[PDB]
Amino acid sequence: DVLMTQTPLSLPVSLGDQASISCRSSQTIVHSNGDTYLDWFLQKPGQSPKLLIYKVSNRFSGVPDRFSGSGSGTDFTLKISRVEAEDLGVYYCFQGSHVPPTFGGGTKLEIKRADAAPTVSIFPPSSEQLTSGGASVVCFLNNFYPKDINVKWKIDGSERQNGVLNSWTDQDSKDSTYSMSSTLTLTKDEYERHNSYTCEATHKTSTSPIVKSFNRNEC
Amino acid sequence: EVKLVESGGGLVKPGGSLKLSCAASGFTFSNYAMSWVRQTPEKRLEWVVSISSGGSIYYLDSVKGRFTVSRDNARNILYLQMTSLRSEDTAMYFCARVSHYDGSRDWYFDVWGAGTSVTVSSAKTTPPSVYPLAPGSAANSMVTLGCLVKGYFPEPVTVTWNSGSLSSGVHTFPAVLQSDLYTLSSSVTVPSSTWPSETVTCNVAHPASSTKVDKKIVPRDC
Ligand SMILES: CCNC(=O)N(CCCN(C)C)[P@](=O)(Cc1ccc(NC(=O)C(F)(F)F)cc1)O[C@H](c1ccc([N+](=O)[O-])cc1)[C@@H](CO)NC(=O)C(Cl)Cl
Repeated sequence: DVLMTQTPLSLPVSLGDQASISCRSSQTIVHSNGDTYLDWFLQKPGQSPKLLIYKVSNRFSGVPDRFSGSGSGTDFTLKISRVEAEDLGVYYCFQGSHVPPTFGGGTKLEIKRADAAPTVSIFPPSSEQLTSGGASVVCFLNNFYPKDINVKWKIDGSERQNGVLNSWTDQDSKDSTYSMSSTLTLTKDEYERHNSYTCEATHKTSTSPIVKSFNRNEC
Repeated sequence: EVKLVESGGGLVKPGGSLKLSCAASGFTFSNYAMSWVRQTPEKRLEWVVSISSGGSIYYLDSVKGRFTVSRDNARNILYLQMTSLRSEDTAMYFCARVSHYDGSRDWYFDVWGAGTSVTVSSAKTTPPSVYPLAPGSAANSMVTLGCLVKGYFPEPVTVTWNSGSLSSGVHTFPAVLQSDLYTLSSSVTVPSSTWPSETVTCNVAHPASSTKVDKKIVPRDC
């Protein structure tokens, strides 16, 4: 099939800024009839995609002139001359020239804001969960920016990823930050076998990891 | 009145079948090609099928021999009959009008429906276990508390704090599928001067199982 590659995956912008999203196809998008069916869609949260530009440069009805499309053959570009609040969402290019029509992976237009270190909280397993034979240690990493963060769990100085569930929130419409939850689930047996549980976060805001630890012996 | 409305989505076990419908209004349905497009949980968009105004049919290779598209031009309804469903067929299915008629030099998706959710899973409805998350009390101006909503199915679950009276400083994380069951967590941050003094409770609702749990977050040593 024709692979549509979009770059970047996430694009941080400030309102008023100009923005460009690239879409490249693995093969020519020119159809046998001579036309290029390269379209661009914008999808906002909880909404269906909406057409913005069709056949490379034609703006669809009701789309503001701030949106422009260009390119040829295998390289296309979506340009937003001035980003408004209502432009935030995921942009997708699409080629409908060859069967099967394919979509690019999407480009998230996000709000750029100052770097913020995560506020990390760690929670020991509740007494109620232990009763059912389970043990989940929870780590919340809240209000940080940018979204790129690596969290590692260490049990008595040794890394463990098995049994870990990670989830990220979308950008907060209030402070434009991101938040993350990381849950390490072990059997009650395993949990009472170790003493130190560490949630370790690597974020560009610090040269050393942000560490929050819970030592059972200190309870 | 140009609108597309999909229906028929829901839960089905792998190998099962389901029929989606897409009702069209506001335009002469018969003069346009129509298409079904799906969006995976990972948000990847994938074209499934296109049926032209003249009836020419084009399928994504992976659904060929499993899906059957059809249209009723009298009732302005587009159907998608899915059979031999796989886990990877789990997605939000959108019908879309294609601005094309047989022989036209233009074609593009100009109108989309709201979508209908399809979930292919062997899992059965399972109420959640709700656990309070409180800091070790022996361990700042603000305190973060939370609730862990573990091992439920299917989506969704709703989480509020103090029956909604506590809306600021709350983060509810998207559910993550683990071993066929979903787990979700929620955190709430409040001034240290209010907790434990004031009570904080998380309310969890899971409609699928009529579950409504209120879990008070009480201080405790670990
Ligand atoms: C074997 C028969 N040959 C063909 O089929 N084609 C010629 C292939 C030539 N190469 C092998 C060199 P093809 O290009 C294949 C094709 C099909 C769908 C789409 N896109 C979408 O479906 C959407 F998702 F992008 F919209 C893109 C290409 O058909 C075109 C087409 C476009 C749109 C629709 N529609 O919307 O339903 C139907 C058909 C067009 C000829 O052009 N046909 C017609 O108008 C006939 Cl008279 Cl109906």
